[PDB]
Formats: sequence, C-alpha cells, structure tokens
Amino acid sequence: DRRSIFDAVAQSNCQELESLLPFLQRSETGKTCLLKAMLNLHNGQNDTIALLLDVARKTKQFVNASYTDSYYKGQTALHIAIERRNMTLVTLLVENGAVQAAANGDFFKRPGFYFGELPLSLAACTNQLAIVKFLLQNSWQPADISARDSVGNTVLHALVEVADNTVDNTKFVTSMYNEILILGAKLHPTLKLEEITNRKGLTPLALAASSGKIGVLAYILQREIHEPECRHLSRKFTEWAYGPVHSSLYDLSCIDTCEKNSVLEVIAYSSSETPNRHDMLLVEPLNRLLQDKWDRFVKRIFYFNFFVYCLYMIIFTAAAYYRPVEGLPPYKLKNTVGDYFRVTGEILSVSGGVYFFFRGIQYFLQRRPSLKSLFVDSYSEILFFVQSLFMLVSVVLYFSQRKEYVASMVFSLAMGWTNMLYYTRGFQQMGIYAVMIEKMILRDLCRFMFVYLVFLFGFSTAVVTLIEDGNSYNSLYSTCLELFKFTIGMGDLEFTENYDFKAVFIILLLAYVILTYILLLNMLIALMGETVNKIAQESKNIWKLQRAITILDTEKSFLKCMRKAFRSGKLLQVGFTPDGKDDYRWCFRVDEVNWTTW
Amino acid sequence: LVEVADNTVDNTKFVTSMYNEILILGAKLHPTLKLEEITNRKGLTPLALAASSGKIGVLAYILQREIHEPECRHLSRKFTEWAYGPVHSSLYDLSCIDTCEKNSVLEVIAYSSSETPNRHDMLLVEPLNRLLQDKWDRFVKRIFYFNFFVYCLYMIIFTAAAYYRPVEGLPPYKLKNTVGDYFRVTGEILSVSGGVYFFFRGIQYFLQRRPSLKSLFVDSYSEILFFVQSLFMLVSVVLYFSQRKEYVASMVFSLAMGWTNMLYYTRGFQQMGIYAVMIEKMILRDLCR
Ligand SMILES: COc1cc(CNC(=O)CCCC/C=C/C(C)C)ccc1O
Ligand SMILES: COc1cc(CNC(=O)CCCC/C=C/C(C)C)ccc1O
Repeated sequence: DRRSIFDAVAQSNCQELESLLPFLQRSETGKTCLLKAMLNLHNGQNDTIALLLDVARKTKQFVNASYTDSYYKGQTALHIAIERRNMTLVTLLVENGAVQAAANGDFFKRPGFYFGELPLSLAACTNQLAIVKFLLQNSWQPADISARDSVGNTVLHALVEVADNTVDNTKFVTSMYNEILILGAKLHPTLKLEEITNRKGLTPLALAASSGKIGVLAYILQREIHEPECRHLSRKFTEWAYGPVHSSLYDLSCIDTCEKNSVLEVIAYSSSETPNRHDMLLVEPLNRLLQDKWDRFVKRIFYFNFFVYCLYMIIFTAAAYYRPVEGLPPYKLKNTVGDYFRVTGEILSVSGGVYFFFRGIQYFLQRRPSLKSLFVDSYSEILFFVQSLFMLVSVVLYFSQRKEYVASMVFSLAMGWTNMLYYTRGFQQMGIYAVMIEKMILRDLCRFMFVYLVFLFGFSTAVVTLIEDGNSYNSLYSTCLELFKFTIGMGDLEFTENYDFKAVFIILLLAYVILTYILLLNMLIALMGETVNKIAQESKNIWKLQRAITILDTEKSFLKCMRKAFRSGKLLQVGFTPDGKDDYRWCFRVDEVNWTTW
Repeated sequence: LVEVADNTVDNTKFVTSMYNEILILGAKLHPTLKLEEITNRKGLTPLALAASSGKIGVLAYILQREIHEPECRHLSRKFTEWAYGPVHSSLYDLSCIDTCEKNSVLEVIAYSSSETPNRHDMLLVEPLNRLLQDKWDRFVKRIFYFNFFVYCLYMIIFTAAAYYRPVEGLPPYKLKNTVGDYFRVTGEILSVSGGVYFFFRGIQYFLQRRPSLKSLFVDSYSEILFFVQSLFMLVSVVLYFSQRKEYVASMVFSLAMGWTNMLYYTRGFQQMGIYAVMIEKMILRDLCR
C-alpha cells in the first residue's frame, strides 16, 4: 500500500521495504518516495533512497521525478538535496543519472524564496561553494553556467537578485560572485558572462545599480584580477607606483554611454523607490567622472543657460511692468519706438513660455513618474511647467478680449523669479540651502498649516458666532484675517466693540494668542531647528544627485553639437588577453598616495 | 517569581530561568496539571500580573515561549511552521491575549493607570505589535474614518447653525414658515443630540475607568475635553429655555473646543499624531511654568 510505505519511510525503517520488494517485483502533489525519504532524513538516517534507486535500475525515467502542484511546480529532488546542504546524496543522484531542471513554480518566483530556477543557482545562492564546484564539474553531467531561466536571470543575475545591502550578505555575495566568475573564465575562457541580460535587458551590473544594491555595484566597478590566464576580467588597473604614490585606471566599459541604459543614467533616473540612490554616487569612479565632466565641458553650458534665463526674466519683468492699462486687450501698436520694444518683449516672453511647456511635456513622457511621489522626485519640473501653464493661459485670455489675463501673468512672473533658485545647484553652499527650503516646504509647512488652520477656523467661527454688527466685522473672511494678523505681529486685541459680553470676547482672543502665537509658532521654530539639525547631511547628498542629473541632461541635450567629442577618459591598453592578445578600453586615471603600505 | 522582578537584565535573566525550570519540573511531576491557569485573590494570571505590574521582561518571555521536549511540547506558546532556505514562518499562541476571561493582556496594558513605569514600551513585543497592526489594517480603519467623517459633519452643521443664530428679542424664537428656519432648528436639534451623546459617553468612561484626581490630565487629556464641550452645550441648552441671552457665551466656548478637538482624530496618522502629542506635552508642562 502507498500509505504503508509512506509511514515506513517516515518511520526510517526498511523492514517493510524488504518485505515488499519480492512482491513488488512479482506484481494532488505527487511526492516521490525518495523525495519523502530525503525530506524525512535525520543525521543521514534515510538510506532507502539507494534501495529504491537500485530497484528501479534493476527494472533514467525516475531520476527526473518532479513535483506537479502549482506551489512547488517543477521542484526537483536535486533541489531538495541541495537545500539541506547534501553532498553525498547529491553526488549519488548525479552519478546515478539524476543539472538543468527548471523549478518554475510559484514558490520559486506571497511568501517565498527566489534563487533562480536551476540547481547551480540554488547552490550558489545558498553559500555552498563546494557543492557548486561539484555541480559545475560533475563528470556524469556537468552543470551549465550559462543556462538562462524564465525571467532570464542567470546565476550572476540571481546573486545580484538576492543581496540586501548588509555587511555579511554583501561580503559572501561578492565572494561567490568572484569565485563563480573565475570558474566560468577557466572552464570557458572564450565566453564573457557579464554581457548576458535578462528579459528586461539589464546587465547584472546595471541590475545591481537600479535595484539599489550599492555594495555589489562598488564591487563590480572596483574589480581587478592578477591571474595570468584571466587578467581580462579586471575593471581596475594600476599604471605605476614610485614611492608612496600610485596611479590607477578604471574601466568605464559602458558607464559613460551604454547600449540602452548605462549605470550612471540608471542611478540618476531612479524613481526614488530605491532605498539609496544618493549614496550610490559615492563610488570612486562615478564621483571622479561627474566632477571631471562638470569641470571640463558643462560648467560653461550651465552658466550660459543661467545667464539666458536671467535675461529672459529681466525682459519679461520689464515688459509685464509696462503693460498697457487703458481700454481692453489687445492694444493697437503705436508708432512710438517704446511700443515696438514692448511688443518684442512680449513675443520673446511667450516664446519662452511655449519652450518651457514643451520641455515639461517631453519630461513627463520620457520619465513616466508616479502620482503620489511627484512632489518628492521632481519639485522643479512641476514648477516650471506650472509657470508655462500660467503664461499660456494669459496668452489665451489676451486674444479673448478679457482683462483677467493679468491675474495669470502676475502669478507666472512671481513663480518665474522665485524659480531662479533652481540655478543655485551649480554652487554647493547655495544648492544645499535651496534643498533645505525644498524639504521644509514639503514637510513642516504642510503639517503646521493644517494644525494652524484648524485652530484659526475654530476660533474665528467662535468669534463670529458672538459678533452681531449692530466695519462689517460680522464676516468670516474679515475675522479670519484679523485673527491671522496676530501671527505676523500686527494683531489688535480690540478691533471691534460689537459683542454682547466682553469677558467672553477677550478670553477668546487670549486663548487664541496663547495657543497659536506663543505655543504653536515657537513650537514650529523648535521643530524647524530639530529638522535642520537632522537633515544637515541628506541635503548635501540630494544636491550632489541634483547636479548629477544636471550633467546628464546637459550632455544628452547637445549630443548634436558634440556627440563623441567629449568622451570620458582615454583609450588605453592595460594588458593582453588570451583570446586575441588585445585589451583596449576607455579607461579613466586617478592618482593616490599611502604610507602604511610602503 | 513575577512579584519579585525589577526589569533589570540580570534579575530578569534568572527570574526567567527559574520560571522555565520550575515550569518544566511541574510538567514532569504532574503532566496532567496546568499551573499557569492558577490565579490569585485578584484573579490575575501570572502573565496578566506581569503585564499589569509593568514587568516587560517577564511578559516578553512568557509570550515568546517554546519548548521542544517530546513529553512537554504543550508548554510552548510559539511554534515554527516551516523553513526552506534563510526563511522561516513561526506561529504564536494568543491563548487569551485577544479576548480573555476577565482582563486579557492587551486590555490590561492599554488601560494601565500610568502609575506603571513603562506601559508604552510594553507594546513592543512582537505578537502585540503585529496584532495591533493587523486589526488596524483589517476591520477598524474604516470604522475610525467613518467616525471621523461623522464628527466632521456634526461640526459643520453645528458651526453653520450657531452661525445663523437668531438675534432679535430673547430666546426662544418662534419658528417662521421659511424653509431656512426649519433647517436651522433641525441643525440645532442635531447639535444638542450630539451633545447629550458626548455627555453620556464621558460619564460612562468615568464610571468604567475610575481614574485618579491628581493624574487626570496625564492619563486622558481628550476625554476631559470632550466631556467639557458636552457640559457647555448642555448649559447652553439649559439657558436657552430659561429666557436668557447668556447661552451664547456658552455655545461659543463649546464650538471653539469642538473644532479644536478635531486634532483628536489625527492619531490615525503617524506624522500628525506625533505632532498632536507634542502639543499635548508642551501645553501641560511649558505653558504652565
Ligand atoms: C524651481 O526649483 C526650486 C524652486 C524653489 C523655490 N520655489 C518654491 O518654493 C515654490 C513657491 C511657489 C510660490 C508661488 C506662488 C504664486 C501662486 C504667487 C526651491 C527649490 C527649487 O529646486
Ligand atoms: C481632543 O484631544 C486633543 C486636543 C488637542 C487640542 N486641544 C487643546 O489643547 C485644548 C485647548 C482648549 C482651549 C479652549 C478654550 C475655550 C475656553 C475658548 C490636542 C491633543 C488632543 O489629544
């Protein structure tokens, strides 16, 4: 009976198996007998697997027995052996004929564990170097290293897929990455594993850069290997050293400009769901690269753009200033030179407006941002787009015989000038100040203004339900104002004599002053102090990221003027390679010094 | 053993050790008996006693208790349901944490009279954190938002009826045939009904909770304020059928407190609840000094 043998194997006794074997020959889930045996195995107490294998051999078609349920769909006995750190059973299964099995079930894709869908990926992802060595070098059937799973994740893909940014996890993930990469080199010196890409097309380096795994990225970018056979695996090199001085190179294989999305363009354009996209510009080559680009070929472009915006704002201001006032829009052009100048200024203004409108639309299309985090990812794109909207609405209402266009233009102009702060990112000690303004406007004023409006409305309704109006203080707008003024140090504790009782009125105003002016407002000062003292450092990081985005956008914009004139680094030969005795890369040089090493 | 702990590391250490040893010994000597169920004159189980007295260490121990011995695996309160790689899925007992015979652990932690040293860290134990978050996620967030919306509507109609109070003569006022006057009187009746609701809620809270007189502004700052708003509303009612125009001096107060009390509902949101807590603490200490 099937249940009798199941009970026996769970009992770890072979007596029933021995009794039934002669009769065996004489004659939902789908779990295999050997599968249950290894599952119900303690201290190697399960030996009936060998008996079952020998019985089957005495009778290929069984060494590939796999689960069927959607939860464990495809789960294989080799995977079960590996999960338990089984070497003897794994080797026995491999020799007997039981390495490219695909465990495409849900559990391997809710609560679950992802390692890839191959035995090699499982063995690597579980910190088992010896087992992966044997699996990839098993003589009966060698486990392939280039096998590709459903979503495309190979073993290196998976190793990136598993990190968590911790010290020990990053430690052994990097260790196994290095070992498996050297092993793939020696077994297949012709192949280059890293180039492989998943369904999304992201290289493991690009994947570790997008997902947020800084440790793996720092590793991959700072990678050098000395072995004579496989020195081509390096991305870093040392070009000389004299005393305590050194001069190293870096690879920049496709960091600068890559096939689809390089590392830098993916770090900068991360949608802020990533944990740390701000520390991820701390790696040495990226810091040096951004500083170099800023120094050489984009500081002048940024200052030119800033000067052009300043001039645009000056003419917009000085044309809006002299707007015609008599009659209705439009206005008939006078023969005077000044009127010509004014209309030229207006046309310049509207041209800038449409430019900014199209830039905003294009940014939206390319970037495809969310709706909940749109005021955290990009605070300034929204504001430039809004200024453009106001300018265009004013245009719409200036050819529509209406004088409300000014109410638009004013707004626009204000935003215009206030937006000059956008350009204070090219300077550190001002960019950090603008970042702090950003953060406070987003958090502190929102909280404080909700609470303050609750208090103000409560007490102003309480004070208009008292007045009787028997000027026109019997208003909720005018009471809302006269009580707002208290906050700006202009509150007149007696602004009206229309009230039944004086004690109630004055107790009401005193409670309001004590609760908002003395308590709340000084509390806001205190909370601003604490928030400043916290974000002192995150502001620097966000400024760095802002400037990085500025550099990337500028280089993308003027690819027409100089698409390849400004390439980072120099095309150098670091060394030879066994493949073709050629190793020429666009490498980047940095010096260094040290005294302890000597 | 619960009666002796002091929340220190070593005292908690050996108190837990001896608790475990004596419990296993009682199991082996008397496998039929269950010691924990026993209760003192007050009727509090040792777990409930360690939860009420403030002994967080002993509570964390008792709630996170598992035993592997074949004979006495029934002593566990925690279990492991599977593990595949680096992953695990554990269970917890909740014997009578949720709803217990007289006073469960949770109802006794929450309702501690603040004489207890640390009733705020005592919700840091894993099962209680997870339980509170789960309940909030599933079946009470909607109820809280519904109550908050109802209070907002009550406050809006109270405000907009108090706003248009009749001004000529003395109270009461003869209902005009105008539709607006009908609307106004309906609003007033709604207001007073809410007022009596809040008054009875305050009285019931006092009776059940039996708080002190020196620490009444530390234990519950908002029950007092809701009760006071109800008192002002009821006094205004008393002076609106007593031919007197001082009722307004009451109502105004009431309304103010009303709107200011909306902050009570900012506890369902973390970054606003913390702000309201800070307002509470400053009003209690700094403004007084
Ligand atoms: C443009 O980029 C930035 C801009 C700012 C300053 N601008 C603001 O804070 C927005 C204020 C808008 C107020 C306009 C009100 C009108 C309706 C009268 C700080 C950091 C930046 O990165
Ligand atoms: C209702 O619960 C809360 C309420 C508040 C704010 N409310 C207060 O501070 C009380 C102020 C009362 C002032 C009234 C004065 C009248 C006499 C004119 C903070 C935290 C909470 O938990």
